[PDB]
Amino acid sequence: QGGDPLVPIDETVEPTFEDGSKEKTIPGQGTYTIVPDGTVTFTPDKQFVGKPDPVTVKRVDKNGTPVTATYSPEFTKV
Repeated sequence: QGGDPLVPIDETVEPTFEDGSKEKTIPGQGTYTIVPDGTVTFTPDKQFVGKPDPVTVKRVDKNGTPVTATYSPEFTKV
């Protein structure tokens, strides 16, 4: 999940967020950034006590496993 070291993410497949988004910056929540090079930065913040914006990050690796991050109002003081 997130970014498997033993399973390099495939740079020719679709790395996106579930909504089809490319970056989601919410103040305090972090930034998830994908660039067309096929590389994505999953940068979450589990120190953000508040209300994160509901977004699911989804990129598939070489095998095709979607490494995801699911942010929702539950994932605050966790």
